[PDB]
Amino acid sequence: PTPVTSDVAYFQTPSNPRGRAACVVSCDAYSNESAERLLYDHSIPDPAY
Amino acid sequence: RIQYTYFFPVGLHLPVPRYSTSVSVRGVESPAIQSTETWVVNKNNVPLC
Amino acid sequence: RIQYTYFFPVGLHLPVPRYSTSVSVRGVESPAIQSTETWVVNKNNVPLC
Amino acid sequence: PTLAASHRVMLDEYMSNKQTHAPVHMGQYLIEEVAPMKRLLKLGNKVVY
Repeated sequence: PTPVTSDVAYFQTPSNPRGRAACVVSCDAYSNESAERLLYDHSIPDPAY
Repeated sequence: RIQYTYFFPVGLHLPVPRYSTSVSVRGVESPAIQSTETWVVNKNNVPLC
Repeated sequence: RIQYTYFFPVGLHLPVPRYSTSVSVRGVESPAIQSTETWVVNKNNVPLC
Repeated sequence: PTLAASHRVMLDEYMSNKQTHAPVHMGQYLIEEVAPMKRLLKLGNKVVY
């Protein structure tokens, strides 16, 4: 389930099915807490958008 | 063998300033309509709903 | 590392004798709506707002 | 200057036909880029140099 007003411009480009990009390779190595901040925080707008 | 994952939407809305770019499409353009399905193309090129 | 600057405006308003050039776009031809955003293509070809 | 279409249609018309895109429509406008490097623009499978 996904809202009625999610934007279609997300859908022509390859991405993740969740609303946030989950690429962790860019994050710092051997840092678990800094890697969680990509996935779940919302003070940090998307690594894609 | 190589596995892929295929992201795919169905059943959205579009915002209020509705637009078009198509030259040749006649009937569909009513604002009261609402789409409840999406069509896919199979391996053997048969469309399913 | 050659470094180029760029620019683009946002939020303008065309003068009074408004004109047309294209043959495709339909739904935005009203003289009441005004753009409050522009769309700039990202490096990875993803149109941001 | 870069690509800056003041509505979603104008950027989707400059992609669909490079020649006959409107530089300025009735309400919105577009800036076709004049840049020292010139890229490919893949939005789906339509490509504009």
